[PDB]
Amino acid sequence: KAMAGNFWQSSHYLQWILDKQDLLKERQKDLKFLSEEEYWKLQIFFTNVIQALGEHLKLRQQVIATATVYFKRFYARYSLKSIDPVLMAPTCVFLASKVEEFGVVSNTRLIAAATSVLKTRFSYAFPKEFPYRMNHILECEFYLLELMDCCLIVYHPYRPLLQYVQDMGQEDMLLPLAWRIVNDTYRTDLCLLYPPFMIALACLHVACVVQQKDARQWFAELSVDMEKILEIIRVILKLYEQWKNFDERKEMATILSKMPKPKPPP
Amino acid sequence: DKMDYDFKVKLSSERERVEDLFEYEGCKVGRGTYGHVYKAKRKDGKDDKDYALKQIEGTGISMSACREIALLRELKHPNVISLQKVFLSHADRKVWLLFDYAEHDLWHIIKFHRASKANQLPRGMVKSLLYQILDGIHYLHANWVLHRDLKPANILVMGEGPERGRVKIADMGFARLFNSPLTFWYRAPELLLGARHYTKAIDIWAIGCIFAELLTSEPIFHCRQNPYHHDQLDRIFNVMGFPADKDWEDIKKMPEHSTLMKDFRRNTYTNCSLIKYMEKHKVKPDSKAFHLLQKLLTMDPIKRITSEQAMQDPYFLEDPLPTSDVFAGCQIPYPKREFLTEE
Ligand SMILES: Cn1cc(-c2ccc(-c3cncc(Cl)c3N3CCC4(CCNC4=O)CC3)cc2)cn1
Repeated sequence: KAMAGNFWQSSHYLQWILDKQDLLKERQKDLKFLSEEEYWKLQIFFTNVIQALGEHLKLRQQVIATATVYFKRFYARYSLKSIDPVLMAPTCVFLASKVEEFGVVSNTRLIAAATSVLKTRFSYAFPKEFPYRMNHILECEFYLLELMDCCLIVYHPYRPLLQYVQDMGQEDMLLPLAWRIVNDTYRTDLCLLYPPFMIALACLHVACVVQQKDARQWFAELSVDMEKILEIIRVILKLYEQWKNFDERKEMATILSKMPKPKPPP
Repeated sequence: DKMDYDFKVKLSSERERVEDLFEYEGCKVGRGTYGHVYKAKRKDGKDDKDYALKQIEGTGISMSACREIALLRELKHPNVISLQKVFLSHADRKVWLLFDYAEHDLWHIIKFHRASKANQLPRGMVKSLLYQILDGIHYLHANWVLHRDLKPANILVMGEGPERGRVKIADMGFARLFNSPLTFWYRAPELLLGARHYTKAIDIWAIGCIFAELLTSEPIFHCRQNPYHHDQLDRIFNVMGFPADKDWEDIKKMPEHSTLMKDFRRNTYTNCSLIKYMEKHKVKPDSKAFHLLQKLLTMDPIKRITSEQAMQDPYFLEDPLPTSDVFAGCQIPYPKREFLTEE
């Protein structure tokens, strides 16, 4: 896989590992229209949309994660009113699929996928059908590539995670649960705040705690800032309490109306 | 219509346009499948040096364009060409790429010497050229990036300036479908026998061909103008000889092995070897240069040397040593690039 060992001099590490205070400062413009809780519920919702788009198009999990990161990176910098997130979600998948050499996504297949997914799986959020034709995706693609400063290569916690569970010698017991916890972390900001391998260790720790696997010595034998890992575990544990209290299907129609909308030209 | 107006017009005002920042009209130096490349200079003269300005062929972001931008944006090494900037022109949907300008290349340099012989003067220019090529490919291979189309045209050399006589590798095969091939002078025998995937070994063979061409000033597997090609294989055997079973055991697992057996006979290439060929072009088989070349030009891909191991060869510890400036401080006789006015 291209650039696999290049993280510490990558554009991901050097430009797209943000500061938590800088992120929250830019977010205050959207917090005029939404609460903190409602912004996070909105993040969970569009993470699920990109997952549903990816599954429908039969894309690999690495391609879905890259598109999710493209989406987070965009709205980390700009407001929700700037470009419609219904338009950006499939644009992110379209661009992400083009970054990988294997497989192709056609124009017609993308538009059909986006229409079908919102109709079948997200009708609670969207009464009207998907209104965007392909020209809207292609125009949007140019805006996405510009704001990201052409940073297309994204590193994810899966490759590190595989290497750790292989090193533990318990792939059968741990890998299924740890892998799904990695998927869950894309509901949060963690991918914009910490390096991939740190999130992988956090997910594996939680997996060990959940399955009552004693792995204290193994974790101690690693030379990493353990205080940073405990910060990630608390976010993961907080995520599952938010999951419990959040009925996506009942709440999301009202939240999407509270979003600031793009103003038309005069 | 769809988008926020304030956001739209703010970006339009801030967006850097290639026409405003760079002077390039009538400075077109190349046109091909890749697109149109120009020798450009900054209008607001801060740098005051030459840049290679490339408008990609076609509209939008193709897969080939998308991966080229993706990889170049991460890759940084002195012996690989650096993507400096990317201008997206929103109206016509064209994509511009900005590079450091390289005045020369191995294609022109070798052609000049071949032209001069009828109508390599620093002693370690070939060695320096070879070492920087290997250093650059090692960097790519270490990051699991293959070139897939190495040849003298793609080996650039910097003209006068800070990076005087530095090799810059250009034009990697950025997008091949499913990493698959499914002139031929630099293409390894396994590709000619129908290999399904590009490999690190395939790039190495091409370097061996370039090294042979640098030593002799002629393409070693020169030939007339889908995977199988009889006359190209005929030429490879004319130089190398026909490979024995011991030399390449896996050859039987190639898809075009039966076609090879049908069309060719070992006996035809009985008095053929790399030794005898290089002897005819005044290169000694005792020399360290030859023994390295033989390791690069090995028929069997798994028996071919890696770029890492090639850089560790004692050829590069023999006097004269490789220099960073391949010209070694000498005056550069090769002419500058001519402009292509005709559109
Ligand atoms: C007629 N004739 C033009 C050339 C020529 C001109 C200019 C250059 C050149 C100089 N400096 C930096 C870069 Cl990046 C350059 N490139 C290399 C890569 C490429 C070509 C193949 N595909 C691409 O995108 C554009 C041009 C290289 C070769 C050779 N014969």
